[PDB]
Amino acid sequence: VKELLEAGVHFGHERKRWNPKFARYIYAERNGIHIIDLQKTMEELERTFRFIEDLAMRGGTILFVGTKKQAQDIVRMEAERAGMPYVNQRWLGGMLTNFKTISQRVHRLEELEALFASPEIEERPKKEQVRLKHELERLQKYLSGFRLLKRLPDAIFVVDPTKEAIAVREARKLFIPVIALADTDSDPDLVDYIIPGNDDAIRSIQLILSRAVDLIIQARGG
RNA sequence: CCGCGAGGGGAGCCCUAGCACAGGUGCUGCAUGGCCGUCGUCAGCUCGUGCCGUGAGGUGUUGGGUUAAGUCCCGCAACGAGCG
Repeated sequence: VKELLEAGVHFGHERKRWNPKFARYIYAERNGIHIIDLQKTMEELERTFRFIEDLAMRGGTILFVGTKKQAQDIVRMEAERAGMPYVNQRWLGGMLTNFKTISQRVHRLEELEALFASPEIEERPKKEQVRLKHELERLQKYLSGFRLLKRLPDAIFVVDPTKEAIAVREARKLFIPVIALADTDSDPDLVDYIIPGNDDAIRSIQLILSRAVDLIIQARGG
């Protein structure tokens, strides 16, 4: 799919906290706010979506990550709706530089899941019980999505890049493509495929991902 | 053990003379083992990988909350692990 001129959504976001480099991406100031040139955003999209389509049909993986409070619930949704891995709760230092060391935690989840189904439950101390029950809890928070990662992702779809600059930093050093729903406050110089756009607005993130995930699907053929 | 005997060599055991050596609570705990006192039953000491730093190093083990406790919670470039 391709989507309209639904301007009733990401006209602009940040005050004057911007990033000079972002200049190319803005229309003007109105009431002390930078307003993003959409005619342009469209030119970006037409590229960014071109990319993902390539990925989808090529059968790759894209990790969705956005730790912002607003996008929180929407990240979960969209990745879920897609055949994708996501990072909802919090981003852990190294889900890429230190993947192998992290993947070991996954296994922990894998291995605890088991015991909370086997006979060897209550049969053994109760102090440990809770001491384990807790471990699951926490794991099934952070790694809830991270679980689907068999190996390193072919791309990272980031929501607020300047907030996740870590996750970007990582990707940037492993040569993994970076997509982002960036705005005024970001430094485009590091997003492989940007999408100039308001983001704190649930209506923004909600649209950008929808059409993005929709695209992903129609690309695979379902 | 030997040819019947007489007696002859031999094992163990004994003394004598010489020898190898036995013995020494004789020095050195700054030459040592072991075992113990002690800070201290105090809550701490550290490692792998990741990341920071030219480096020595750092982060993690920190902060805010909590505990008898590095006991647990929230948070955080870290995620774990070991001795405790």
